[PDB]
Amino acid sequence: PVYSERGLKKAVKSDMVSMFKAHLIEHSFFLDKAELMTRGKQYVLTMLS
Amino acid sequence: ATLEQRPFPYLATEANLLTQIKESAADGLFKSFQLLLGKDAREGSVRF
Amino acid sequence: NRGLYTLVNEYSARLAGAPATSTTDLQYVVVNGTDVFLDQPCHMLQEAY
Amino acid sequence: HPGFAMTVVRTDEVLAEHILYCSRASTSMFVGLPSVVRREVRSDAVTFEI
Amino acid sequence: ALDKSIVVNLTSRLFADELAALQSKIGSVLPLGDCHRLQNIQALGLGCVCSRETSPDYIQIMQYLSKCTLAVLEEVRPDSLRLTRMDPSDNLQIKNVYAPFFQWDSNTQLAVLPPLFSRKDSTIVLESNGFDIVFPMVVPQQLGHAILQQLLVYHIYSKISALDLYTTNVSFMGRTYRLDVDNTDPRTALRVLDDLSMYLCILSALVPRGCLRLLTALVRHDRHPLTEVFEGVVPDEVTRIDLDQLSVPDDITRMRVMFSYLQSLSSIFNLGPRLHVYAYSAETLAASCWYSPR
Amino acid sequence: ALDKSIVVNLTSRLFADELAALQSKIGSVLPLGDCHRLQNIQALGLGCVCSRETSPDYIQIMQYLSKCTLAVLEEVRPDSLRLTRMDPSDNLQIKNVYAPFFQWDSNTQLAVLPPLFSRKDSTIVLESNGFDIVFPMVVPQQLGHAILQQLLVYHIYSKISAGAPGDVNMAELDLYTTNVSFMGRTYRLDVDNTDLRVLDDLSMYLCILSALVPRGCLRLLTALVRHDRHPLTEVFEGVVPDEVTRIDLDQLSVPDDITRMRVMFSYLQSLSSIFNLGPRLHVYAYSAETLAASCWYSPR
Amino acid sequence: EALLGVYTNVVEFVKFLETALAAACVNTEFKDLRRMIDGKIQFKISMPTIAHGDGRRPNKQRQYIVMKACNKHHIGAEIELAAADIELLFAEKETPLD
Amino acid sequence: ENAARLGRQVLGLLPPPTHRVSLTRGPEFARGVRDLLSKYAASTRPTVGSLHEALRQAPFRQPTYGDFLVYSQTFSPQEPLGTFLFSFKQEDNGSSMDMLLTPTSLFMLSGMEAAKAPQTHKVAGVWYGSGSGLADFIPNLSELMDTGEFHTLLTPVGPMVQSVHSTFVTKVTSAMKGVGLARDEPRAHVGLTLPCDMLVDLDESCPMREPAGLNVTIYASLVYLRVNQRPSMALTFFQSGKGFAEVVAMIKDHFTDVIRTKYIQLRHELYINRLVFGAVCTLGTVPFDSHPVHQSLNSLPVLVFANFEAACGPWTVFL
Repeated sequence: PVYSERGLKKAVKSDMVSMFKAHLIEHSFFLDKAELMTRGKQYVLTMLS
Repeated sequence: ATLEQRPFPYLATEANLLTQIKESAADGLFKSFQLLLGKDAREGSVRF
Repeated sequence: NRGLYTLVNEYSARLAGAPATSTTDLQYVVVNGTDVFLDQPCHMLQEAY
Repeated sequence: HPGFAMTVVRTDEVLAEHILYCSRASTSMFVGLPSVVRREVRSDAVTFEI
Repeated sequence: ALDKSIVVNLTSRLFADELAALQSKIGSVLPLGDCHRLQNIQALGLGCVCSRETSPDYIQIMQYLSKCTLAVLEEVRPDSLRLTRMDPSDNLQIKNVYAPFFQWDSNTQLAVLPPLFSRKDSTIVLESNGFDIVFPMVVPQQLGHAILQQLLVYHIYSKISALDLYTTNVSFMGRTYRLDVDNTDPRTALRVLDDLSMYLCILSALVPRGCLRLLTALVRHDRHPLTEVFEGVVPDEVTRIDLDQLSVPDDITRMRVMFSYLQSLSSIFNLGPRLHVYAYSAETLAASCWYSPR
Repeated sequence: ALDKSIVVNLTSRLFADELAALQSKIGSVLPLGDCHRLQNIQALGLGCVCSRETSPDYIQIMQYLSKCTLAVLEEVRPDSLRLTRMDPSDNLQIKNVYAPFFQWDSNTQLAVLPPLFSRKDSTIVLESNGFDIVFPMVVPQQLGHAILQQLLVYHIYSKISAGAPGDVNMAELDLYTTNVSFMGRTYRLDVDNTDLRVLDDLSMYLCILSALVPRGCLRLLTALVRHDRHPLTEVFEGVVPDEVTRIDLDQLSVPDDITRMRVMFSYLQSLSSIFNLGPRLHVYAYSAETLAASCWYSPR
Repeated sequence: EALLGVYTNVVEFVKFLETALAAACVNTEFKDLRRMIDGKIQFKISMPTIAHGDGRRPNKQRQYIVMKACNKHHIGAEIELAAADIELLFAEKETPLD
Repeated sequence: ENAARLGRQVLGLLPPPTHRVSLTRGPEFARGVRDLLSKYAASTRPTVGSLHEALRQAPFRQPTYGDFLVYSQTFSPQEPLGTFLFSFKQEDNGSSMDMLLTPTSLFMLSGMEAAKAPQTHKVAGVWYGSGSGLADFIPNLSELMDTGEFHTLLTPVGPMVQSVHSTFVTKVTSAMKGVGLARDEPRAHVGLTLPCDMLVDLDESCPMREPAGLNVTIYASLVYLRVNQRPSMALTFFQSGKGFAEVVAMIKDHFTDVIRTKYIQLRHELYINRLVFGAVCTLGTVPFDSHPVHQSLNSLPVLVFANFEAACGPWTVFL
């Protein structure tokens, strides 16, 4: 809820839109990325939980 | 306003523009008691 | 044009705007919009990669 | 080179396997009772319906 | 007993617009694609074979209806659309709505047309689930042929430009009616028109010499009621064919092969399947009809 | 879910001579112009439309037969008759009297016709209610829908001789037209030596209906040009005559055509149904010497 | 030449409540869809607020009328039964072949 | 025993009584109406005993048949039991006489080429003579085809039921009106058998939508030609559940090849009987969504259907 506290005016809505973008790129298909990692279990757990 | 800039923005689309569609007879309640006019109603008197 | 809380309750259930078929050779338009299980995110963020 | 450049669009399909979470006590379920309706009467077999 | 039964489940509610467009129409005919109890919304109306961005025609869309079986509405609940189909021998009660109010009677002969008067009249909008439901129109013989009479006129005269009062208005006894023709797909209509030179050119060759001579005796001094279509003027060919002495068994064997092709015009001038009202009220508009597939 | 036995009211009794003439046939197919059985006699038969007074008409009578439910008799009673109502796929029984006789070959297509005969062996006078009972003409189809075949050419040349009496031979127009040849058994018609005029609603049309048939296919060919245009219309030049392709349209202009065209459009469908809409039966089991067959029907 | 076996296929009887998914939904001993055409339950949900000494004219607490519905879900199951099933369920009393 | 056991058939095979409800005598109206819903509550529930009393309710199932006669040489000595049956009539020889034609027969009535049917030519050669096997009894094979009169005398009949093959006369009981019940195998009906040479399908295309139903229609057609300047026909069948207005515009697209070479011929000669083309008959409606079962006989690939209601429309001319 911290990203929506001030209220959905015009500047907060569009900043949400470009916040989907960087999250759609990195944190999607997250299991497939987790086979090529140093850390491993603390990526899926930081994704799931 | 117009749906935004308000306390509790999730209950925006539920409370505002759904109840306008539905509330044509105000029937979301639980009927419990009736006031039958007299001992015998005969379906003619106004039942409360 | 509608507010985004409508857009979340619309994206999860409604079919796309004229999407493409699967399992056939060319990319046909879908007309039996009752069986294809696509969830395309090219709508909401309005993008092309 | 002709007198222009041009942009190209495709689409794509990806068969993904999805994770679905469902929290506790979100829906109230209402199981009815089954039925029988006979219809489409042939000579061999009558297709019943539940 | 048998129970034919069709009810349309829905995933998102009827709106206040499409309630009154459908609460008012409690009895009509609309097609189907598949025969079940249940049905998705994208198979009900005429809106499968026709759409807004696809340029419709006025032939194949009607010609599509001969494939389907067609159903009668029962109820409009805010979730579901309740229907029933037509058993090949069973009576029903249907009561039309249509804003071109036409007058039926008892012991009539009704068919079902696609809407040719106006599309926005018939195309209702469905803001909930997108897929429009275009209504077909229940129509008798006298109108149902007359617009098919009107069609095969106009799509010849669609090229004779390359106007409006002569070539589209439905000359009904009492009223005229402009159709809705700006942007069609007249190539299936172009087939039926070129299917007439298959007949009207070829029917002309074996016309007997005997009945043609009656035309020369007619327009001179023996004028009959409807025949003032000629307006006292012959066609040019009528004196150019009658050179034969009227040999009878020539014209006997001519009229047998002619008599074949008159039944062939049924296969090109078809309507949809046929309705048999026997009992009927005019003030109610309800009928009683059994199903005859045609 | 069945009751086909309809008792239809008279208002008095029959005559005396019309006992055995109505015992001469016991089963025939009569029309039934009322969905209810509580019914007068003044609505069952063809006397609701066709009688002495109305003009001799064919198409409305052709409209009427499939419009009207039929019924099959079982027994003649002095109070009333016995109609068994026609459903789709209905069993019935025929014991005929028809003048002239028409042989009932089984398993063919067996139609219902409008009559054109002499009306003495074709109707029975009821002055008990003012109602000539009109049995419909019941002839098998290859005879029946082609009974118009020999008559029509025999009918047209009488009209030209009614305005110019130096045109047509009589005894030669008789011979090929007065005798219908089918099955090898020749049948003679009824000639009407009174003065036919019932067929004014066909033959007077068909001469006007032969006017612009080789006129409509002039502009129709060169109209709607594509290379997707139909292939056989190039082949179908080998039918159309030579004088047909020599017509000038100087005589008739484009907005003048609209009344003259649509009439020729009109009778190329209204004529196509009245040879198709002849509702029709079939015999599965037939008896020859008894003339009591068991058969079935569906109106169409 | 011999026979060596016709073998049993068994359909695994797993209903809804026997899964672990029932810890997500709510299941009752409910009966009737055919009575109740789809109504609603009109919630009115109360609302805590912060009291603090504004220089503004502060917030009266608000009272949201909350709008829930039900959803009709049809399911149809299908059986064909041949003519031999129809008749010889009636006749009886012949022989060990019967 | 007869009153003991054979009654318990007819004590149970009866239709249900149309239940009688007393209007007057108010203490007997309620005794009536109570025993309706307890009879109706059976026909809802899917339990075991509730089922079989919803099965005595039955529609009208009675189509009638045809007792024919055949000169047993004109009968091919076997039949696949579900053929089509013609009945050719020109003149009665005796009192009760008949002649029948199968869809394997009519190939052998013109002496047509093997290009139009290279499948049943090897088949139907052993079944009959050499085209003259039916020319002994009809000297009007030409003049019906010459004047355009063969396409009217054939009366469509339907499928077989069972035929008794004898020394001189084969007794044939055909089927009409609908569902033809078989005899040797009860509870199964007469499977109508069409060859894979003669049925022409109408649906095949790229994937690219069509409505389903219970109604695909088999059409009986006839196409003229003149091979070797001799009069000769062509048995061709169809299968389409796509209405009447379409298929006459689709049979013409199928037989465009005949019409193109046809008016190459009569460009320079006029015979008025050479201008009529053909006719269509409707035989009945297979349930659309069923299977034409590819069955092999004597080779001879044959399609066979199930639950075939039958009808017969008039022969309708087309070009």
